[PDB]
Amino acid sequence: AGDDLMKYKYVVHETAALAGKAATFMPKPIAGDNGTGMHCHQSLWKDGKPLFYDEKNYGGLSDLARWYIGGLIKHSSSVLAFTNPSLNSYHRLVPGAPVNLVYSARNRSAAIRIPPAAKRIEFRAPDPSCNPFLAFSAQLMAGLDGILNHIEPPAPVAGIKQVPSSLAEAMDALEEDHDFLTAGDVFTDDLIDTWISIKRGEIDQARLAPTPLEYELYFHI
Amino acid sequence: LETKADAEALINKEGIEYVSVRFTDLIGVQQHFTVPASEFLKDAFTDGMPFDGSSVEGFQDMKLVPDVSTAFIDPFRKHKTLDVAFSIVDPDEPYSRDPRQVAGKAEAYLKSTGIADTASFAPEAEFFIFDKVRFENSMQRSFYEVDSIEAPWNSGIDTEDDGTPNIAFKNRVKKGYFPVPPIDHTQDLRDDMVANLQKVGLILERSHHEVAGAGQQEINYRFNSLQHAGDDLMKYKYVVHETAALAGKAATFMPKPIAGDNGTGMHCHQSLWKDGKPLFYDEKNYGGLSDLARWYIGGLIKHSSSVLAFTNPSLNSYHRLVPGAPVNLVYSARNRSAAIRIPPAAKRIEFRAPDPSCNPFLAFSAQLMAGLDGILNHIEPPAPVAGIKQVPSSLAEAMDALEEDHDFLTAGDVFTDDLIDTWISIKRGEIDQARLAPTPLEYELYFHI
Amino acid sequence: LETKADAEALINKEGIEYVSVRFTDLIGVQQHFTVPASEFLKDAFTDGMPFDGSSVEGFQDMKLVPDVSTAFIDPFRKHKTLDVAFSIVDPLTDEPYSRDPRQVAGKAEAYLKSTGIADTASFAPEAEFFIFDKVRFENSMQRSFYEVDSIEAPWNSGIDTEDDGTPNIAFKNRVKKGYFPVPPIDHTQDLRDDMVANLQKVGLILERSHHEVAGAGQQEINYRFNSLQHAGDDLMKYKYVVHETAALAGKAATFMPKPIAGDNGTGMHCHQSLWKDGKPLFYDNYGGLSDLARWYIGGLIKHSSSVLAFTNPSLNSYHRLVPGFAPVNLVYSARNRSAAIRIPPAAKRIEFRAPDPSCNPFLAFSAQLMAGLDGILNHIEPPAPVAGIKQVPSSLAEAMDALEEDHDFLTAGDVFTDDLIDTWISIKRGEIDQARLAPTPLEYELYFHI
Amino acid sequence: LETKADAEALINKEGIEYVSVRFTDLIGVQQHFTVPASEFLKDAFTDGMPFDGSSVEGFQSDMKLVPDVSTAFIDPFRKHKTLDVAFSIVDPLTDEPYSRDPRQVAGKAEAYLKSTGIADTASFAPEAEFFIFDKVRFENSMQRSFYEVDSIEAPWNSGIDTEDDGTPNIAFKNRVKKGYFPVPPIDHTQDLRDDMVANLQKVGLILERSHHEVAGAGQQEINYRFNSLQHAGDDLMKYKYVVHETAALAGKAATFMPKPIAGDNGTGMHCHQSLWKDGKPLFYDEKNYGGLSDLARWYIGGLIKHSSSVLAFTNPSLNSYHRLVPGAPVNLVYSARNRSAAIRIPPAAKRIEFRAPDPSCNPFLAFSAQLMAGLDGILNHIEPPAPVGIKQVPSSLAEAMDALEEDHDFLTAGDVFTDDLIDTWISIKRGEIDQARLAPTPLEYELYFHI
Ligand SMILES: [Mg+2]
Ligand SMILES: [Mg+2]
Ligand SMILES: [Mg+2]
Repeated sequence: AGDDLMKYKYVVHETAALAGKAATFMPKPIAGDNGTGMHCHQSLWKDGKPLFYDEKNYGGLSDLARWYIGGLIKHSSSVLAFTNPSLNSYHRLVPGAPVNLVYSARNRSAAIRIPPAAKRIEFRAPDPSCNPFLAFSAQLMAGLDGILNHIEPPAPVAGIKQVPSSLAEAMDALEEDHDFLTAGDVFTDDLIDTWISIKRGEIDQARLAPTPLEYELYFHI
Repeated sequence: LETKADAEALINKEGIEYVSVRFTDLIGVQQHFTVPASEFLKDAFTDGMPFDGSSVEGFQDMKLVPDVSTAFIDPFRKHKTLDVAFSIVDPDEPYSRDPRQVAGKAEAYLKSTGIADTASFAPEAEFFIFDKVRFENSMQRSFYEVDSIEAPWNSGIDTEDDGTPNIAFKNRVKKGYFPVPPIDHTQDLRDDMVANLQKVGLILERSHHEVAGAGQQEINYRFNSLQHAGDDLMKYKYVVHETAALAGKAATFMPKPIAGDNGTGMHCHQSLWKDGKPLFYDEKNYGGLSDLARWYIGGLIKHSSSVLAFTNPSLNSYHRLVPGAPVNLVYSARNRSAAIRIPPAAKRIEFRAPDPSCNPFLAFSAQLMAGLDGILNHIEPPAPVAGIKQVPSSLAEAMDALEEDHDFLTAGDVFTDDLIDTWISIKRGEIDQARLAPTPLEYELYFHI
Repeated sequence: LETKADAEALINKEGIEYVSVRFTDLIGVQQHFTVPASEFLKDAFTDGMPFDGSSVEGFQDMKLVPDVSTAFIDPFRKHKTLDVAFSIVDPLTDEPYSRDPRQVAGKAEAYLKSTGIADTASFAPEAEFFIFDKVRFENSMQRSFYEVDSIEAPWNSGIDTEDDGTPNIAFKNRVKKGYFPVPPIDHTQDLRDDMVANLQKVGLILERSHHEVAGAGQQEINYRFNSLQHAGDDLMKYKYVVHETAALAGKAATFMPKPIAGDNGTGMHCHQSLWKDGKPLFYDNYGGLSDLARWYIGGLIKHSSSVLAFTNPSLNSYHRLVPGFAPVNLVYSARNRSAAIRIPPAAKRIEFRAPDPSCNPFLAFSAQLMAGLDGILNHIEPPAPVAGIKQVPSSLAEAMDALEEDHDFLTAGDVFTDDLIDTWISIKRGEIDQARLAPTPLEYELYFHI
Repeated sequence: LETKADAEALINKEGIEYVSVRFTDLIGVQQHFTVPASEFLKDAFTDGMPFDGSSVEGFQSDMKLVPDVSTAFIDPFRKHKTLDVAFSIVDPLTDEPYSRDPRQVAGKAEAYLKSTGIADTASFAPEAEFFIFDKVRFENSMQRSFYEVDSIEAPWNSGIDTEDDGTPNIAFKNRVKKGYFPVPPIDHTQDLRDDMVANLQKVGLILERSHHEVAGAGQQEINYRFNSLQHAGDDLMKYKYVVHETAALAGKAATFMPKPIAGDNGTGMHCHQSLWKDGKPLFYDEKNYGGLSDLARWYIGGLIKHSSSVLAFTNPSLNSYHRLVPGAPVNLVYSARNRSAAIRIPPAAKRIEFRAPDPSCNPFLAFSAQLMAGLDGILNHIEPPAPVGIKQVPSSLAEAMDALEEDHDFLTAGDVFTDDLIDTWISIKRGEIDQARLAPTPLEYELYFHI
């Protein structure tokens, strides 16, 4: 699926370029209009058979599926370090766009929506400015830790867990909560430390850069 | 000037036609309306001047009370005009969100504690002189562009704005401090500002070109008591802006207009006085500082994050306050990275953190209240010179600390809860605007991905 | 000035070469013709000045009678000129012309004294206005547009160079934040002071001048109050000074209630108070108001839609009179900023915030007085101070519908003639018909792709 | 087409690569998303096509689309071979008709007509005029507000020196109100009009007439054969799509605005109307005024009585009341000769021509409202006024919405027009009036700037 998206990105970019145009997967190129999100539909299969479906539940979700959500919510800010790894990512995730870490079937403000072999979990939080291999893996490892620890997610709906307010906050969360990633040596301390280092480098660049907004706000003062 | 009759005498003598009833809003921008000179003399000293503050940013009827001591003749107006500063009161009681009133009540709380009677502040407000400034934030595009004839990026230009060929002698990066003309192109304009500042009452000391080659300047004048020091800086800003504006240029107090060169800081010199005697002096300590001076530092260090919420209140402030600028909260004498610096009566404390994009009344008061809190509670500062306390990393973090620590400001009702709650609410809104706006840097980093 | 001898004395003391015989039309525009100074002294006081009122909008040979006290030296005219306001009368009878708005204001003052309620109706308008650097508009078959511009405008923060070719030095205004920072943020300070000086020169006693909320060059100048008719004369002189000072400065000044969208419009708050034998009558009670002042408000609320037909007579007026955050609630208060009538002893007055300065001051001030008087005489209690709050009209036609239905409080004492009311409605309905024909740029945005 | 096998056979033969899943929103603009043809033959007939109408104007979780294959046609504009198919909106669980689906309302209107027994079919024939411009631009900002149209036929270009292509002016341009209907070269858009006519024939329309209309700035009209109410709505949506695309791919712009320009003729959409039962006409009766039966006469009375509420759907734009001006079917009366009448009467050809509507409306909602009003008159024997104190059209959109708000029981009959739809429609149109309430006009600058 990571190979497909990279192939998907390559075609979109090239087809636009050869047409004399430019295609981008920026989560928020312009202000005042809708951003660009990459909803992720995920599910677990075994012996060619689905696992998330169960007639005895809210959205028709097996305990294996509900725990997957619970792990996704508990490790939310850590997962978003890979699903929303850009400074620009947090101009789309503005509470003005999913920002409430809670799951529901009807509500749209939920980061996790639930639409037998079609029963799946939809993570609306991510955006396509991410590495698909890293983004899809982090979501899987988050769910598995929820299943292995029977993590019960909050009740399907003023005290909802929120997405980080910045790229800096997400990296602090990833730095203090990544044991669920290092399980089975899937993610290594080498990669994690490198990922944080690179992203904190991009934060430092933003720390040095004056913005046109600040000119509008503070120049006359 | 001091009396109603003193003002009336000056009006007849200089033929003053109008009076600019001006004051400072919460943000730090001077607001005014103009009335005939006879109308000023008739009402301002009696029932004062009424105004609707419904549109003034950071307030929401109110009454304006004159302070003739701050009066000066406007050197920019076509018609002869007298500029007078007013304090806001209830139509009587001192207004909660008037910054100048905070400075006044701060001077009173100082005396009430018996610690001192006078707190002398001396700002070092730097600034930039640009030949052109333009910016925009729309859906399709967002930009800012400055320009200067001194700028190093213009070294290879063919023709200047006036049609005359390039005759070079433009500044280099971080090398504008401080060669003589023709390298310095803004010496004569700086002198115009210096002259106008002397004309409007200020006692000046020094003026020069600053580090940044893109036309950064600095003018220094003599210190004064807290409230008057705030008045002097507002007068300093108004004259600097106007003089450049009438010269076809733009002057700004942005802490960081351009990237890759020095930002703009406003070093604040601090000193407490009593009975006409210095209180920071003691030849038996580290930096010749008294125990009181040492405790003043400690209180400023402990509440630093809450203090910098007023001294560095803009989003742009944290593009100057970057490690690699005084970002370390510790005091010394020789060190040049320390936030607090120590250079009998001349013995004073230099806080190098603040920038001139702040409200001077609030900025100077916040520093005093922090110091006095350190004096009253004997707060010992860390030793002079890896656990060195840093400045806040963002504007949001600064507002977080102000919310959790503001009791030292509300002492003696100097800072009101209504003001601090308003100040936070305003700044959070600016942060929310940044949360919405995409940046050119993000295009450079993320577009191709 | 009071008489012919006083006029001749001034003509000599100032060397006046010509006399501008001016008068206000029914709409609210000042009309005039210029005569030599000697010709003015020779005929104006004896047989008056005749003119052909066939081509004056809303009128159709009548006689003009001077009010020397309205005279003032023109500070704009190349040749030394004295401007004098005149009154229109029937030559063979000297009877006041039915459609003369200045006469309506004069007949309102006379009716006021007949009631015994008061002898003086003071009015003080807070007329705001915009100063633009460029104004252009057209209404053809192929196109229909308007385009305003200002050096202070927020939409020019990103331009490279200005009108004079000089680089952008910023300090331009932001939306709804032009009230009222000091220069250089205020680029129209020296021009406003030029206006203030001219207003003082022509005889107005000024109080205040400042930049307004709208960043695109909106200002406001306040001056001392006056009796109804004279306050109408002063406001006409006010608008002329503002128009000419801006024009000769190479700019355009407008009293349009809403020239631009997204930012604040232009209003004209009217401060009202009744006086008798030199004593204030509104002072007493809640808000420091008297029974006479409260009944004045009640009559102002009851005939509101009819009064607004004169105080807000533009199609442009109802783009400011919008519930979109504006005085649209017919209720009086002292603290509420939503009340169309506000209450801020000799200063205890009524502030009507609804009107805009695109109206006829003579007709506007009269309509407010006649409404108040009707409330006083009939003991009309206003709604309680502060869901069922009375609203301003949602259209110009609705205002004309109300005026066509409720106008008897105006015809009392023959202040407003039926001839004037019908003619006023006819002109306004004619303007409504013009809008009924015209497509708008908004409609292209909404309906073209369909 | 008729069945699933028909479409599948066509896709193979014509090599159809994609399928445009289309529907009409509440306002009247066709919405769509494109899927592979194979994907369309796998899910549409069984599970249907799911979508989220949260972003669609006037719809608000996910809803369900069910195809009406008889509406299918091959797109003559797409680079890739595409089959355009219209869909109906139902609940993804109950398969029940979505209330805010205009096409479904038209389908529910044909069902109520049968339940009465008066007829089994209502036939509608629109006379939709339109404008063709070479350039159209508009903007509504704080600093300025404008619109500008241009045409090579335009009378305001008679004195122009150089055309858009660089060639000199060779005249033969129209004069004001005199484009009906000179032969070329005076008619500059004959070949483009014929291209539109050809494409309309290609997509399955049975065309009757094509010509240049009154307004000299590129006004045209293309007539096609009548049809049943719902399918007549389908044909018009396809009609407007072909017109829009043919002009667009010709470097031009086509609009159905009732009054794009002032000073010249407006654009209208006359709606011919007739009721049929068992193949027999019902509006014909030899021994009456306009050959009208009691059914036809009562139908008119229903139209007249609920005229203002009907015009809330037939003339639902602010721009509509710049055409509906007493300068135009304003008088709600019917005549067999008088053109000033809002209703005109021109044996199986006897029909009712409503001249009020304009093509800026939703055809599904427009045709349905006229029938329900007409059906209301029949069920109550509502007699219209004497053929020739005359009822006028609303003077504004607000008056129409005010009238629809008080008089709409005839629409709610048989669950055709739900209360949710009517409330939403009113709420949407009052939002547009609010926009007009906020926007200054160029006319006001002419009238009030100098004051
Ligand atoms: Mg320096
Ligand atoms: Mg005002
Ligand atoms: Mg036609």
